[PDB]
Amino acid sequence: GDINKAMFAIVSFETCKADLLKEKDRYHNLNKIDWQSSAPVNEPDHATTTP
Amino acid sequence: FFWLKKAIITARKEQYFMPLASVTNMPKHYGKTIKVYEYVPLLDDRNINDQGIDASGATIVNGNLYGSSKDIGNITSKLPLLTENGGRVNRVGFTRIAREGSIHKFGFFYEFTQESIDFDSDDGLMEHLSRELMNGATQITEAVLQKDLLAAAGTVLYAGAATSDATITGEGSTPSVVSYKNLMRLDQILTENRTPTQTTIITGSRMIDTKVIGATRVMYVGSELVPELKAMKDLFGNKAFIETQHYADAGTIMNGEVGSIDKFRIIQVPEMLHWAGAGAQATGANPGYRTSMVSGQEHYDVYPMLVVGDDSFTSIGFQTDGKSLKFTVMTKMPGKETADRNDPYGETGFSSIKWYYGILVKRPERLALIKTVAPL
Amino acid sequence: EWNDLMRIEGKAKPPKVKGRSQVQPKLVRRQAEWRYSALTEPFLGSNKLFK
Repeated sequence: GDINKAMFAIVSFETCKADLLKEKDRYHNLNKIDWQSSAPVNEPDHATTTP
Repeated sequence: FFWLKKAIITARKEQYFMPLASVTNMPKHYGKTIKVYEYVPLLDDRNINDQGIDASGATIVNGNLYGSSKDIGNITSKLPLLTENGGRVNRVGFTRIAREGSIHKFGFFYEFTQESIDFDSDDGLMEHLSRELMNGATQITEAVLQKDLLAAAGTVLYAGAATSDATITGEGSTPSVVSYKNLMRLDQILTENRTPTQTTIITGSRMIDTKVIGATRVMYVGSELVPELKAMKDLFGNKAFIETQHYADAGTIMNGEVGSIDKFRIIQVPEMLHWAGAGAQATGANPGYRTSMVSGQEHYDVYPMLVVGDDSFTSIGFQTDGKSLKFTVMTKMPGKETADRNDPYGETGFSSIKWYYGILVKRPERLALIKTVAPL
Repeated sequence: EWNDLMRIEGKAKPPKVKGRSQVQPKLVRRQAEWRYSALTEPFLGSNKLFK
């Protein structure tokens, strides 16, 4: 019943490569993910108003 | 009676072959095919060309100096030698080969009704239905990948004295069970084909009763073959199988590992697929090997045992965001949207899932396989 | 379920019959409608937000 005693919390958000590249040093392994693609966001677990 | 308000659920089935596959990006507006070149070396037999002149100035059939032949007489016969006033004597030729792969489509869907949505005592039914739909999709895709890999093997070693699948039998003088010599031969073949290793040798620890193991390749087996592997004895008659607790120290235990034999670290895969009825007919003299009924006759069951190499194959990715596979889910809840033109009641709905899958085999010599029977 | 009760969807929807009505007044929406603007206003009174 207390948020302060929680061991972990997991949050899912939508981001673009510009946001991640705004701080280069923070993120590693940025490669190995395709960007030259065009796919619906989908992700049934994620709930959003984006069509 | 009082319903518990909680359900009993079974989780997914963990997948082993899908994580290995590497992904090759394929843009759209091209087609359903991907291709690469392959440049063969100078001296291999595959270098069939028509650009050859021997040391005597005369034309010759083969343009490669000497093939993949280790014979000393042949090498001495076909060496390139040059006299002092040399000119226009030795010529060589080159060749390249192409390989391809294609993308296929998949999908399935289900239907439900609005009265079932509402009047049902259990709340949250559609969440459960979505969960089983997704689990089924993942399991099917993994099975398809494993099936294609088993079908596309390049190195095949039948156990015992068999020659084809129909000949693999467990009855008679020489049953077709895996042996220590078969594993040694498989290692020899992979070493000759220059297949890179995966793991490294495990030296000892300082703690009492800890054996030393030097396996260097990873091998996938079914659940049925594990007792047969445990009962194996090496050349001198001692035990062969070494369980994981002996070398868990001074090493890292991989996921789903049962032990190490010879130079392979066995891994048990729950969803391993086996052929049914491939073997020869089984009479009443069965020593206790698994069989199956095909057309009223009991035939033996031929089982896998697979060693996937490195860079052997890649998975084509079509709009998958650089992943092996991505699903697309749609749902339409009942209402006016599903009020049919010939039925404005709108009591039904649906949910559908689909994907694109295809595989490119860059080098099929690295894939290796053993066919055996599995004890009951 | 609470959102369906508020917006009248899912189980809260009235049954459909050809010869009869399908009108449901929205009690929950009404009660929430005054409470929203009752609670919102104090945070917007002054030019400054934090003291």
